Amino acid sequence: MRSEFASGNTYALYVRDTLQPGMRVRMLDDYEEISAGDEGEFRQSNNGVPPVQVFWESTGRTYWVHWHMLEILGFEE
Repeated sequence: MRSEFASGNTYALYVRDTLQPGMRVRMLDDYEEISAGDEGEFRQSNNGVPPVQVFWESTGRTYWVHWHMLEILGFEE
């Protein structure tokens, strides 16, 4: 996947730059309460660590997700 990078942390970096509050996201991996295919919006992130604050639409819950499992659907505007 895009996390193809050696540790995949570069992917976290790549996405973090473009993922600003308002960029829509899709859950690419299935994890805990969240399920693969869930779609949501990027509210905010912790600018240096994996935890990202995303609001998932289909569930209706805000969750701290992981950069490497986020599919970008941004530029919706």
